[PDB]
Amino acid sequence: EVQLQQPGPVLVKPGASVRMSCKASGYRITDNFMNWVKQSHGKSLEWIGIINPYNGGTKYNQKFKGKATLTVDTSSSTAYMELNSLTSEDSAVYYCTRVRGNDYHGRAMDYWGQGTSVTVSSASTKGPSVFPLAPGGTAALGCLVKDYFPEPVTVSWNSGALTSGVHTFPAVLQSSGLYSLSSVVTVPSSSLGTQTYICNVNHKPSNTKVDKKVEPK
Amino acid sequence: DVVLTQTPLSLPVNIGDQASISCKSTKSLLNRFTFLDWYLQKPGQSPQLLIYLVSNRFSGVPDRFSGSGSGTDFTLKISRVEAEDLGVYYCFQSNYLFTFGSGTKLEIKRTVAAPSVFIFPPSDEQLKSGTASVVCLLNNFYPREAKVQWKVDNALQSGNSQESVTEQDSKDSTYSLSSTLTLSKADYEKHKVYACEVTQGTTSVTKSFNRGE
Amino acid sequence: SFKEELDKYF
Repeated sequence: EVQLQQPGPVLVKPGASVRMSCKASGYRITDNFMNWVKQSHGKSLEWIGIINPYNGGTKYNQKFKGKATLTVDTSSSTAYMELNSLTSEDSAVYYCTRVRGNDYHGRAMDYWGQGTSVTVSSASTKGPSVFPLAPGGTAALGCLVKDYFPEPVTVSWNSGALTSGVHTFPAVLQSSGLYSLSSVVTVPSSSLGTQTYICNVNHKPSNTKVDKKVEPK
Repeated sequence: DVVLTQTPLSLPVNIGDQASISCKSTKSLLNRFTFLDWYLQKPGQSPQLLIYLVSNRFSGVPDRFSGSGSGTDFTLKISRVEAEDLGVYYCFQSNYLFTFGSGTKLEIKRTVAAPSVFIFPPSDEQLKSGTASVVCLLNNFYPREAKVQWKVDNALQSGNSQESVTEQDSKDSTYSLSSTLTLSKADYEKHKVYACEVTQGTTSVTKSFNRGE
Repeated sequence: SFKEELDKYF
């Protein structure tokens, strides 16, 4: 099957440059055009540019000429975007997409990568502190994940065996400039004494994983 | 740049009802072939293609989704809306400099559901670190509008709490919300009763705990 | 026009 494989989230310094990649699998990269798209705060979508991987020829949204440069390495079936002169306005999710082609295909974007979430910041990485949120037949428990940087942390419960009733909240940026979030799950009150509940917290920017058994107090 | 003005930008619909989004363009998208597409982004996923060439359904897309229009006026219709159809819908043109519409947030309107409310004291682990976070959880409620207030020994707090809210649940169409009160350990041990008050409509629910008990 | 530039480009 066709797949567009983009790296996970990256932290880069203001004023630096960053080159992000998109590896095409399941088709020949030169058979299709590629669009890059910027999404700010999960909301606004914005076309950056298009590249022909067989020619190398490019076309750019005016606002991004001089800012973004599209290139391809056909021998490794990988497309690249480099952003220069980075500022906090460049913190966004960058999508690489496959374009079906002209006319009958509609120039539509039929396959999308999962996106590279770029955080532009001068702040250092910091792993999270994880604290238990300890517990009509429905109990709530959870994990408070505090004082980490950059985003994201992901949270699972019982190594992914527990999914129903889980709510992992969007992080909030604290006045310290560090992020905090909580993940909670609702379970039968009567399960507290017999079932074990472990929150699995992964912070890849710091190469830290925390497993925390949440026990009744 | 050509502007794609979508209306409405916020679109509450009952399940089973018809949803219609208008996309109006400042310039005709006819190429001779009209390059107007519709994309959907569900919470936490990448955008995905729904309709290309104004009216052609992309592979694997149900026939409840339909596109129509010509020149500068275009419509996306969902005949019978399902819970899992929530997300942001975008029109997108590629006849000129590629542009997107602002996006239309499709929300599922449903019956009012009161939250189940839970309060969590700071953990002993955190207190040994010199800080105390108190967390109030509002689980599976509708509609999303709600006011959460912290009271400490019946004194209303301000400026020391933050909240965050989930996306609408694709199964039950509810929201959940957390509010977190942050104090120093030194301040936390100066008071007894910690309470979060949740008000929706004509009803307030207060959950509380007594410190050291 | 930029429309024609894309037609040629495609």
